[PDB]
Amino acid sequence: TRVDQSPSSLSASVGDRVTITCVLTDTSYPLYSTYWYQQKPGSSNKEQISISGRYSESVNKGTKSFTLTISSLQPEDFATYYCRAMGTNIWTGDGAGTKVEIK
Amino acid sequence: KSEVAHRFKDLGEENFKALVLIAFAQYLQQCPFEDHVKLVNEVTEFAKTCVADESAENCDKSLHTLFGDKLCTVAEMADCCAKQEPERNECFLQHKDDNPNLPRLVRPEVDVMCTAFHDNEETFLKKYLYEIARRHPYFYAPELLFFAKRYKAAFTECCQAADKAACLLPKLDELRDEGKASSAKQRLKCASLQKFGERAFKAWAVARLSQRFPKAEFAEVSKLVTDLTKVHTECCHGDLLECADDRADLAKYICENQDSISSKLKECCEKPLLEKSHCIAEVENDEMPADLPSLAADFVESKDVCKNYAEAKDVFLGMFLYEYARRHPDYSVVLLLRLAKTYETTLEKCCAAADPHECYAKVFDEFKPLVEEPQNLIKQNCELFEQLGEYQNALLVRYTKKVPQVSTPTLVEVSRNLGKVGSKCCKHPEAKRMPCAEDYLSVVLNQLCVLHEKTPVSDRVTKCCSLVNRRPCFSALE
Repeated sequence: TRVDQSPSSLSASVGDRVTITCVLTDTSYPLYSTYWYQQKPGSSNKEQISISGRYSESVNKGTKSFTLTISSLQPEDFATYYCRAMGTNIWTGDGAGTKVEIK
Repeated sequence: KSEVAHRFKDLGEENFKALVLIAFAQYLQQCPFEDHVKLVNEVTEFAKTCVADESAENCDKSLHTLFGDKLCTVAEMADCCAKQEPERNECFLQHKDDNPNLPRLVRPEVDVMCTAFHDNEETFLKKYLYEIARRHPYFYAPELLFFAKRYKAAFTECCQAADKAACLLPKLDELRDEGKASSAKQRLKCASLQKFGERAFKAWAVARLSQRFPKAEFAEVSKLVTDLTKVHTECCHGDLLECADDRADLAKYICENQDSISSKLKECCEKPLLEKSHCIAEVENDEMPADLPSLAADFVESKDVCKNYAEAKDVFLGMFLYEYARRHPDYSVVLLLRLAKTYETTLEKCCAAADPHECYAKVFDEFKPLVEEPQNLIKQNCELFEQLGEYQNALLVRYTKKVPQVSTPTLVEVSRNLGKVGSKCCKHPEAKRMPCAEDYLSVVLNQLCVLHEKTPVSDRVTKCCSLVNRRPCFSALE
C-alpha cells in the first residue's frame, strides 16, 4: 500500500489554475479520508492546509483517487504540497510531493 | 533493480554485515560462530559486485532467495531447505524457537576479555552479536546493533579502569537485563503480528504514541503507526535488512517533522544513526495541549457517533483511543485498550436500537470500575511491599498455589522478577506507576506463556495465552 502523487513538479504563473492528483494504490481497503500539507520554501516543516477559498478537493472513492485544485495562484501558493490518505482500516501514508514553482 | 545492492548502499558495509550475521544466527542458532562468519563474508562479497554492476548475474534475486540459498548450504532438523521461496522462509520462521536452550554463557575473566577486545575488536564484537542473536531469535535487530555499540563502549572505558571488573561487570549485567526485557517485548509483538495480524499491534501503537506525542494530529500519529507497523512486520518476518532501513527512514521522517510531532525531540535528532533511533523510541511524553474538550462531545453527544462507527470502525475506535490516551499518560496501555474494547462493545449493541443515544449515554460510567481495578490492585501490592521488603517470597506462595502444574525452579525465577517490579516502579509518583508497572508485568507473563507452551502441563495457564486481558486472567485465578 502506498499513495501515488502526481505531478512531481509544476510551473505556473500568478492567476493560473493548478491540479494535483493522488491515488491510494495496492490495497484492498477503501479510501476513508484525505489531508493536504504545504511545505514552504525553506522546507524545515509541513503545515496542514484547509480546503476552502481558492483550494478545492474532489474525492472519488471508487478509484481511491483524490485531487487538489488551486484556482487562482497567488505568490504564497508556490511551495511543496503533500497529500496523505487514510484507509477505513487506519492505514495512513503520504504522497511523494509536488513542487509548485513560478514560471 | 538489485535489492541487495540497494540495501548494501542504504545500510553501509559495517551494518550490512552485522545485520546479515544476526539473520543467520537467528535462523541457524546451533551453528558455530566460524560457520556464520564464512556465509556472511560470502554474501557480503556477492553484494559488493552488485553494487558495482547492478546487471551482474543473480543480482536481481530476492533477499530470501539469496540468503535462504546460503543458509541451506551448511552441512535442529530442517526440511525447509527442500522448499522453494516463499514457502522456505515461512518454514524457517516456524522452526525458529526461543525454547531450544543452549547452556548459559560463561564469561572469561575480565583481563582475558579486555585482552581479546584489544587484539581483535571486530571478531570480539561479532561474537557478541552472534551469541545474543542465537539465544534470542526474536531480538529486534536494529536495536541489537545499538546494544553492540553500548557493549563496545563499556569495554572502551572499563578496560583502562583501576578495577576493570568493578567498572565493567555492572555495565554488562545491566545490558543483559535490558536485553532480556527488550527481547521479551519484541517476542510478544512478533507473536501477535504472526498469529492475529496487524490490528492488535496498531491499537497498542495508537495508544502508546498518543501518550508520547499528545500534540500531534490524529492523522500524523496514524501515519507514524503505519510506518512502525511496517518496520515491525519486516523484522518479525526475518526481513532484517528492510526492517533496519525502514526504521532509519522513520527516524529521519520524525526528525524532519518534529513540529508536527513533539517538542521533546530536538536532542534525539542531533545524535548519530543507531542512538538517534534508540533515543526517539525512549523519548519522554510531551505535554498535552492545554484546553482539550471532554470526550463526551465527540463520542457521546455527537449525532454522528453511530454513523462514524458503522462507516469506519477502526478509524473511529482509533480516534477514541487517540483522544483518550493523549489525555491519560498516567494510564497503562492495556487499560486504555480495555476502555476502547468496552466502548466498542457498547456501540455494537446500541447502534442497532431505535434511539442509540438513549442506550449509550452513560457509557463513560462503565469506565469507572475499569480505571479503579488496576489503580487499587497496584496501590495494595505497592503498600504491601512498602512494609515487607524486596526479599518476593509472598508472591511465590500465592502464584504457586494458583498453578502448581508448572516446574518449581521456573516458578521461582518468575517471582524474583516480580519483586523487581515494585522495586523501582513504586519509587516513582502515582501518575507514572501504572505505565511502567502494568505494562512490564504483562510482558513478564508472556515469558511465562511461551516457556510453558513448549512443555505443556497445565490447561489453565494456556487458556490465558487476549493480550489485553492477560493480567485479569492470571491475577484473578484462585
